Amino acid sequence: FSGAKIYPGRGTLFVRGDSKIFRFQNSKSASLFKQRKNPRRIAWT
Amino acid sequence: KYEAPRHGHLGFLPRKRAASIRARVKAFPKDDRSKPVALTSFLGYKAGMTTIVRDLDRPGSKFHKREVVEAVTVVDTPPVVVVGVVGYVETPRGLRSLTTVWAEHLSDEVKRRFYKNWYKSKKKAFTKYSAKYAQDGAGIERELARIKKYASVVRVLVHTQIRKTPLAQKKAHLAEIQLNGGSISEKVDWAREHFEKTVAVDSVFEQNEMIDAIAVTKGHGFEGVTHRWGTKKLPRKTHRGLRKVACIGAWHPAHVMWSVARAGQRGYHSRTSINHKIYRVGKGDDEANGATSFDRTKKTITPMGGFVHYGEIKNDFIMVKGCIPGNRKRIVTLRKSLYTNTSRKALEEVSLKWIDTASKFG
Amino acid sequence: QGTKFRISLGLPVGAIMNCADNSGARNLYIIAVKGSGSRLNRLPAASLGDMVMATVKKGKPELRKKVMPAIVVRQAKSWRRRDGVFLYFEDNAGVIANPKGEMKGSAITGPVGKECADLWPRVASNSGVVV
RNA sequence: UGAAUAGGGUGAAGCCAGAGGAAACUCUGGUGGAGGCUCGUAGCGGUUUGACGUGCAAAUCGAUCGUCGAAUUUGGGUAUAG
RNA sequence: CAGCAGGUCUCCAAGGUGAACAGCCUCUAGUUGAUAGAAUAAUGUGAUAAGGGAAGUCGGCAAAAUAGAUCCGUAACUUCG
RNA sequence: GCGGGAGUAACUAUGACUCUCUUAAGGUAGCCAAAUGCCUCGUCAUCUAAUUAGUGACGCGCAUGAAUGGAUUAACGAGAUUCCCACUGUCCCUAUCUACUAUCUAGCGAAACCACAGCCAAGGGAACGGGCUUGGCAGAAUCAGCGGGGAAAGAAGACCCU
RNA sequence: UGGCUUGUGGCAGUCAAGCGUUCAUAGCGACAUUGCUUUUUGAUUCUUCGAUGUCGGCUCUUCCUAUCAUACCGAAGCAGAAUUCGGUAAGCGUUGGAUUGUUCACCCACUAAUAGGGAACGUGAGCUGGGUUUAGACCGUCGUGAGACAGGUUAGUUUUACCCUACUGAUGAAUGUUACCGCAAUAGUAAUUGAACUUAGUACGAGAGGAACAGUUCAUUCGGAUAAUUGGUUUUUGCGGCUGUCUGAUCAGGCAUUGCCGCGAAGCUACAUCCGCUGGAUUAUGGCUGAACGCCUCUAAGUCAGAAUCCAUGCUAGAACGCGG
Repeated sequence: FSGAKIYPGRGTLFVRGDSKIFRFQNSKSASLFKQRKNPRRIAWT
Repeated sequence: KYEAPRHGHLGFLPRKRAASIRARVKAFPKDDRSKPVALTSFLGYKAGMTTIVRDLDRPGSKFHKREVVEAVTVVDTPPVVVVGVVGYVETPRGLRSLTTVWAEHLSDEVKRRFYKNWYKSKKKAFTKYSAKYAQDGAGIERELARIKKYASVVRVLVHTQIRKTPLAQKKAHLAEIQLNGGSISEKVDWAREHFEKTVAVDSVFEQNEMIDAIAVTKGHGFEGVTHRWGTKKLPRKTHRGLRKVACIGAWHPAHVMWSVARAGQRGYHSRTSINHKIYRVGKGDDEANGATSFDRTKKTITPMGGFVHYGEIKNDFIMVKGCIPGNRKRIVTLRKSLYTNTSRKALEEVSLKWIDTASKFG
Repeated sequence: QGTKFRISLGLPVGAIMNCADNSGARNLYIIAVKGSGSRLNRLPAASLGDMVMATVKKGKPELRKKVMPAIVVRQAKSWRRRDGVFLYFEDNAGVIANPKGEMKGSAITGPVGKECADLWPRVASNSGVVV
């Protein structure tokens, strides 16, 4: 989920749709893709 | 008297517990008939892994010299201390010595160990830690030991130095270790300069050989037939026979042999894994890890934090691409490889491109 | 041929999978694989960039029925690339092909893989969105 | 011959009103009565599955399933014996 | 027969939440049985999960989809109940 | 209770109709390959990666037929098949965590229950021997495990005849 | 049921006249038989009633090769290559679905391709109980009938703790003692195939076609190793929502309805990660010098080249193997 820093040779990409490129970053942030927690409340993301 | 196919490895019989915490190996890897003096094995502690982002060894690949993600056990190798270089020769009976050549000063963790002070077990007699034994007269007669003609492989009884690795105990871990070299004469001559106190790590392990990964594995449970061998379940999965099995014997004859699919100890021997190819040797601090993702868990080399259940590494390590038995805390014994398969990729160092560092957790 | 990848399990016999090219069935099928070998209970797992065989279970009679073997395009399983970049898609979908690997329709729609087009240069001709 | 079914949904037949129809059909509301109408508890029946069988009852126990104003269930007294 | 996981007529009817007498939960009011501690294998007894979607087994057995209130919209044909 | 043999229409191919024998005298309306069919993967269409079910007929009825009845024909079910939509730990594919016990301990205290004995390969043989012939092999103090034999827990076998 | 024979018969040697272009044996084979053998398919009451419980499949415990495929060789009435046939030799690999209770019967999609025989077919105190020994009821067919049938249909008991042994793990004790570990006189073990880069557009040919042989890499699959860039679980410790009641009330806090229900990381693991072929002894076969035997030729003197398996390397271990200071 979160707006962290992806490495050149690390980082899982989900392309669900017409190649809608998402990615995980943090472990805690991958979790907020089940629950759908929006970046309104959670500020650091 | 039928057969069903070989689910699981047969010849780990008997499945005996490896009582001693360090692994043993009777059939040692035979001489480096190239390097004039070496050891056969060494010493390590199992710590944790990193993802080495490097490039391939095999140079003709379809995706040659791309980015390659790889496993690596970064095991800590403090050098071992000699008590005495035992001069095993022959007699007309067998493999019998004549004298050892002692070291003068041992380590500190020789205090508590040299004994067998444990309950329901034998002692030793009062062969405690060293006074000042045979080394002065003994050092010259190991030259005369090869003049016998009745002469064998000369070896050396060693002990560890512990706290240096983050484990805090000061009762040393013992083993004898064989000296290798050019000939029988050379593994005596150059080993006279080894018994001084401590040996070298780099004598046995040259960078980019292979290293066979023997150690002591975990004892899983009293594992039944499903996990220990490799039987299924029945898809009806009712009554008595869920995680059971069928045949153990046979009608004609009633007496079978040691193949049978029963329950008992899994893992936990001094089990040998084959030619894990040595990546690099790094002395101090070089590589790091700690990346905030799920991959595999709970062994992190210098992140923000440390390793869990080990302590943070500030020593001298050897990097084996692959693995080595045990889990956290467990002390391992890295044996070298006698049959080195691929050509030695030494001289220059192997690539480290970049590696992550953050938390491992959230 | 080597995929150079990680080819994962979990595409057994059956396969309700969508029509990846513009032939346009509904439910396809996957029968025997290319180079089979399993056990009873144990289902033959297909993969992506392959050339597994196929009929078509349900749909409409211009695209339904009677074999022409396929090649699967997408799976939602995450697979380890050697260069450390994982990629899972969306929907399962097979291109109904011909027995040495080329599409029956005019082009593939939806995402496709890199390595699927590395294997077959014939399927690489009229690809979809290369991810 | 004595005792027991709370709760909750519909409603022909009879009878009246209102718009509409040559007249009858149609068509809008109220009043009202006969249910194996009908529904959920009491009373009451037994489809599937697991554990028991040297154990709690000489066919047992757990999870699971049916009916109920009708050909309704049940107690007591009394009579019928190869 | 039993100091046995049992048979056994039959009386009375508070608060707030949910039709009632489901459930929910406290009163008036009552009580944990004729042996016990610590670790908590294999194996028999409970739940979770990637990807697939029936492909498995005598056996959709097992297990999944869905659910209320209120409004819209809806199929053959009758012994016309 | 409700028939046989023989002859017969352009042309492949068939018997309307006719004769003859036999008996008390030889069947209508309507339907068919059955809870009944030897013959039969019969014969044809559609479906199916193969598909004999689904569903379309063929005629080649071993042996259909009106009152302990054919036939019209709506409602109802812990009763019986298939196609079709979404889908499913049953399986692929197994892993992980949890409740309770096993391990281990105290107390009091069962159960039907009593062959000298307890290796295997070859050989003879009351006929498939750890037990008998030769040869190879086989030590004891002890506990946790697991379903192959001996053939357990048991009743004078279920077949089978008096 | 076991024994016996091989009846009923299978296979081969093979009498070898025929017939295939000529032409006993490329091939096809009248007419049949001899030895072997125990498979089609049964002759026999020899040996058995204080049990002699069935079929197809799941799961796990062997040995042989009457040989499908992998190593090694030779020949044709075979142009390379497609096609056709025979010998050395048992270490390993030997698919997925549909018709049908069902292997048989019978069809399809691939794939490098999908063998033969025995062993109480491991085989109901591991497992299903569809196939498989009684008891509701009906039809056809037969008999005066109660009812029957070498014909079909509908429902209809898998109990429990292994005495001794096989047997898989863990401890305790024997030539002073002995923490600690190396010999290898010995015991257990591991195993396979395809595609692609590329060889090569070369050999050879009418035309379609396209061989010897290298270097290089990797994908199915198995075991052991497996805890980082993957995928998930994590009742431990934190985070979201709903109902009732108590603690005097409000309030602040609790029990309780599975972890109430809604969402992560300790601790573990795969749907996953890493790794894997030395010397010695010899066979078919071909030669080498030279016989038996004036010539000749692999053997009698003499002397060499030579196969997955064989056999050892690689790892575990009561001198009879954990050595022994």
